Amino acid sequence: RFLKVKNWETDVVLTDTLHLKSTLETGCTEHICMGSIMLPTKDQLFPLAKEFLDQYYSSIKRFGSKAHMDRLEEVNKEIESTSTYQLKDTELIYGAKHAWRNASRCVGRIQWSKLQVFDARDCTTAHGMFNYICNHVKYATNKGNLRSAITIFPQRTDGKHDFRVWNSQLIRYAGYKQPDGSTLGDPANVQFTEICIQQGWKAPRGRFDVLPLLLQANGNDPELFQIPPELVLEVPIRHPKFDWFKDLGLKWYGLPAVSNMLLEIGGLEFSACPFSGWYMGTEIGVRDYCDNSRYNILEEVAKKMDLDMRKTSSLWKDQALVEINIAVLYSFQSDKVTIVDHHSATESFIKHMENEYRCRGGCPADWVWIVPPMSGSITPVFHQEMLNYRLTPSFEYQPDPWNTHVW
Amino acid sequence: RFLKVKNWETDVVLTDTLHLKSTLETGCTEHICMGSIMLPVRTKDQLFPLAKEFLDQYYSSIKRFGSKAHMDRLEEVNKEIESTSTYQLKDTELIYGAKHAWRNASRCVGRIQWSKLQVFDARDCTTAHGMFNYICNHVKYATNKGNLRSAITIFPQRTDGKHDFRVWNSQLIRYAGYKQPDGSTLGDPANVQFTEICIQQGWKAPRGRFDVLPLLLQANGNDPELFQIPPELVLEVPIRHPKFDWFKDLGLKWYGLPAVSNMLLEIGGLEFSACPFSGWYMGTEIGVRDYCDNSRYNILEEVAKKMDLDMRKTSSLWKDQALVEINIAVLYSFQSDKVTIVDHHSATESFIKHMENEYRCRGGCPADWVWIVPPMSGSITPVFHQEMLNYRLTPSFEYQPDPWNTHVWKG
Ligand code: HEM
Ligand code: HEM
Ligand SMILES: CNCc1cc(C#N)cc(OCc2ccc3ccc(N)nc3c2)c1
Ligand SMILES: CNCc1cc(C#N)cc(OCc2ccc3ccc(N)nc3c2)c1
Ligand SMILES: C[C@H](O)[C@H](O)[C@H]1CNc2nc(N)[nH]c(=O)c2N1
Ligand SMILES: C[C@H](O)[C@H](O)[C@H]1CNc2nc(N)[nH]c(=O)c2N1
Ligand SMILES: [Zn+2]
Repeated sequence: RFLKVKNWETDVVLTDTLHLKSTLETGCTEHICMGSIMLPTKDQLFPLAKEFLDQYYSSIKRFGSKAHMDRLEEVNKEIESTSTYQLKDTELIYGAKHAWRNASRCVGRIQWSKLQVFDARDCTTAHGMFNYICNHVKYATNKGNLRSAITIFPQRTDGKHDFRVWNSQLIRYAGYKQPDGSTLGDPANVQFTEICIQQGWKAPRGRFDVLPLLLQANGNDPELFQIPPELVLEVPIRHPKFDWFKDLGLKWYGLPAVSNMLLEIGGLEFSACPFSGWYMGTEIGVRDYCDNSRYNILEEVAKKMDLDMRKTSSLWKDQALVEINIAVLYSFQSDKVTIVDHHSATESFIKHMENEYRCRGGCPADWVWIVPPMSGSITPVFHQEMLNYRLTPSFEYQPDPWNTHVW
Repeated sequence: RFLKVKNWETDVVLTDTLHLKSTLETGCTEHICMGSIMLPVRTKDQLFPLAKEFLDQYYSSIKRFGSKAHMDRLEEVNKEIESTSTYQLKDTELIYGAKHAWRNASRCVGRIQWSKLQVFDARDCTTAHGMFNYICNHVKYATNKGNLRSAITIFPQRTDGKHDFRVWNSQLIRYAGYKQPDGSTLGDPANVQFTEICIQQGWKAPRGRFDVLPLLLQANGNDPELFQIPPELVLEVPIRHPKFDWFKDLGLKWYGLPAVSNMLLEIGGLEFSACPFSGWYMGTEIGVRDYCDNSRYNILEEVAKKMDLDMRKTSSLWKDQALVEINIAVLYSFQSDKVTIVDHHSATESFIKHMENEYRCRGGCPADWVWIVPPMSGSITPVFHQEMLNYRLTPSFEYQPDPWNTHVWKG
């Protein structure tokens, strides 16, 4: 029950003990592996608090200390009285960094300890949320020299007073359904582009309209806000070889800022915790541009390359996919916006794995998500066995607000 | 219990009921997923229920469940077991068995073809020379002058585990690999260890970059013997590129017949330790893995160089670019020579259709996403977006230890 993992490219074997700390459940059994599935009170709360504080106080080398026991007592009393508890700033920052550290699907985790945590637990209104969010966006963007950040809004109370960012990311392009049949802009956000409009948003109906923020405070009706255009760093996409590439009329935003997840720390639930780092190239060029249910521009590109698009056997899609991804990187690098290629990021992750096994006893990792969506086996992670398990603190999926919101 | 899988590109949902028939274990638990881990003498005690489960399946398939033919067969197997401590499959059962082991192979993307398998019954074989003969005929039939035909040859089942039949090669056709004293490797690095064994057994190695390895064959638990496959039976394809004319000068070729020979076939508790099987290649097996894995021929750099690519920074995607051209070349050469091959877009698309058809008619299709998704261009193939359930059904193909690690030497 002390498990080993092998890298088949290098024969390096690591031994995992960290998994024995794990608490939550995978969805798998002895009889069935669900590794490729996308999604899996007072008495409940105190053991959850205890586990977290034990982790926290061990990490600062004061396990079994006055301070530790005192803090344990104080939280215990606050729970019994208030039916919840409040985290100290130091605990909050610790919890946030470890939620990222524990994200088994994140390839970018080597950077986990350098996260800028913004405490937004004093926020009361959507206008406040907006202000906190603009500050996040401007700080994280940093004129192209990106910095990882998370902004944490007040924690859940009774599920009727939830703070929520309705957007899936702070910055995303609209998608509008055309009468001619297809789809203009980003098909992923068609339902959301609608709700914004269904709420008052005047859509320029372009291919790349930055969506408004739809912010929800204390459980009230969400409100639209337009992010100041000068806070939205965008990169026009050109190819370092194909001069016709620019005419495609493509651009993307610099800041990937996921806003729909739930942060769990010591039993406490933060339903609104937008976080951001910087892009791996393939996220945009492979998935965003080339997924069928997204921008799906592959055909257009191959056409302009004049490739034999007659038989799949010519691998025109593969050839085009590469060039597109070359362009994304080139463009971002040219405009001095932080981006990482999949080779660099996966090599970084192997090292990070090494570090975590060495200093922590393991590193939970979801191979299905860690291996990039192109050129899989020529990246070192493909040949790396990984053990997937759920540690806490964590980022969790949560239901879409518009299915839950008691209007 | 019913389980649902979702294709996130088409929103198509399928319902699995077949996972209930699952017997073996996955390696996973409620607290840990081992989905990316590469690897996961029987007694009369535990043998009859395994026979029975298989015979129940077999007789259901032919719609004679509960028939007198069914009941008598069960009886016959039972007496034979408790009398002889094992049993013999009928030809019909053996053929069904082999096909279903392939059908159940969760890591195999080519399973649309499962019902079209040529089963060669080699259970009357007694010596390595006889093995060589059966294997020669397999290769000849399977190759069919480039028009490949799926086939499997099944040698006698295990008895006491002391008289095992084994093919010591990992595949029937594979290239030698030679560790040089300077640390560099000549030929296929994957085959270095096996190559050394062959040489030690008396193989006279030509020491080239593409030497077809001899067959090393063990019958009835005796020491293995060397055999050279007749070269006119080994179909090979020179690799060239449809636009790059220097590509031929790399000196590359590959063999046309992928024929895996080191797995164990399990049918109704019986273990067939020698059961070589073959289909035809998906292009990326050769082009991505065989040529471009760092631990294999590893030709990305030389190809990148001849392409004059920006090789100073990985963000130029010179590795990605070279990889695609090599795979174009592999596919081109095979089609040009009329040797059966399938590209990864075609194969994955076929798999989705197969999988849907299997859910509908069988109640499921066990699949290992980690292996099903191609090693290049993952998300632009439809399997990437397909949720899959992995579980182990029998009959099945299983890993087994390398024979040089377990073999008791006679001399
Ligand atoms: C700093 C550079 C970062 C890089 C290069 C990076 C990279 C990635 C990539 C490529 C994915 C797969 C995304 C997809 O396919 O949709 C991912 C997933 C994820 N990332 Fe990171 N990331 C970074 C920073 C962060 C930060 C700061 C956090 C949180 C504070 C984070 C948390 C996560 C989580 C929770 C997932 C999985 C979400 C899910 O389960 O769907 N990442 N990351
Ligand atoms: C006819 C054309 C076939 C194609 C195109 C095909 C395709 C593939 C591919 C690409 C793999 C992954 C191999 C790797 O990456 O190492 C695989 C795995 C596998 N195939 Fe098929 N296959 C075919 C026929 C067959 C046949 C005839 C059998 C047996 C009768 C079979 C049984 C298996 C098994 C057991 C695995 C898993 C190997 C493992 O677990 O290590 N396949 N297949
Ligand atoms: C449509 N994809 C599924 C998905 C769902 C959810 C949710 N809920 C979050 C997701 O987040 C992906 C993610 C998260 C954090 C990131 C940080 C940096 C970065 N470059 N990409 C990053 C990507 C993805
Ligand atoms: C070292 N690579 C991992 C591996 C291990 C073993 C074993 N034991 C078998 C393997 O078989 C892969 C396989 C099996 C059957 C195939 C049939 C056709 C085909 N084109 N490829 C096919 C590939 C692979
Ligand atoms: C560690 C990992 O499971 C291992 O490298 C696997 C990944 N997926 C694979 N998929 C296929 N088809 N063939 C392989 O050899 C592998 N290797
Ligand atoms: C079906 C499968 O679970 C789904 O397509 C997953 C596969 N792997 C992925 N990997 C990453 N990094 N991101 C994804 O969205 C997905 N999608
Ligand atoms: Zn699992």
